Amino acid sequence: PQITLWKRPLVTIKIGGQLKEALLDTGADDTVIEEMSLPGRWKPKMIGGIGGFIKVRQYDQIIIEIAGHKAIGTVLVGPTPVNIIGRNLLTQIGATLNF
Amino acid sequence: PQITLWKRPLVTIKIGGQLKEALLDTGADDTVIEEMSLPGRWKPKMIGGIGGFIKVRQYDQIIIEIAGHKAIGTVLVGPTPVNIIGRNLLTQIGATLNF
Ligand SMILES: COC(=O)N[C@@H]1CO[C@@H]2C[C@H](OC(=O)N[C@@H](Cc3ccccc3)[C@H](O)CN(CC(C)C)S(=O)(=O)c3ccc(OC)cc3)C[C@H]12
Ligand SMILES: [Cl-]
Ligand SMILES: [Cl-]
Ligand SMILES: [Cl-]
Ligand SMILES: [Cl-]
Ligand code: NA
Ligand code: NA
Repeated sequence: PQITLWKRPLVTIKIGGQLKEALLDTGADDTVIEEMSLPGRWKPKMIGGIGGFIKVRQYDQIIIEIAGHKAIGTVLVGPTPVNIIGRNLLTQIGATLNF
Repeated sequence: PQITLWKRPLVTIKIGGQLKEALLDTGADDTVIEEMSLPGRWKPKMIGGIGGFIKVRQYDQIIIEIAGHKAIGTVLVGPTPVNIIGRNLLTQIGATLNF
């Protein structure tokens, strides 16, 4: 698809058997999802942005479906205000910025 | 151009005659720049990012060039960790997300 940016670029994702709404975020290096459980091992990480840092759990090799397109990669889980699909997964679905 | 997302989508901007680096950020509603002086009056605004909310200075109708494209619109000034071009100016330069 071609998504214009008059409004927030929200899409439906499937992660851990759950449907969620998430923001396609070119300014995010990583993918950060609100608290949920995911299977497998994880390790703690700190990520920072406007407002400062939050502690998250880093899960590797997690499959997501993003607007119908499957990807795999690292997902960070923690107290993010918004679910964010960052570049680590946007690349996998072939997303580009065009102007 | 067509910008892929394997690296951060950093571009050169020009504001107040000065070149700066900024991130093209589809997850940002608003454009937020590090401390600098801009002309005119400002208005207060709070913005909420991943670590919580910060105070910024809102300057309206600021001339800004983004990757060679001319925009005139609102710029927020405050303690952001990187200069971010948000949707208010991405729309002015004609940017879309495509996959
Ligand atoms: C509901 O809250 C809002 O809608 N806030 C507003 C949305 O737009 C206004 C400007 C600010 O936007 C953001 O902070 N946007 C966030 C992504 C974002 C968006 C929204 C909330 C938190 C984080 C960014 O797109 C991604 N961020 C990085 C940039 C600040 C460099 S981030 O979320 O902090 C971030 C940081 C690290 C990371 O992986 C390492 C992944 C993401 C905040 C306000
Ligand atoms: Cl919106
Ligand atoms: Cl990854
Ligand atoms: Cl590619
Ligand atoms: Cl504007
Ligand atoms: Na894993
Ligand atoms: Na002004």
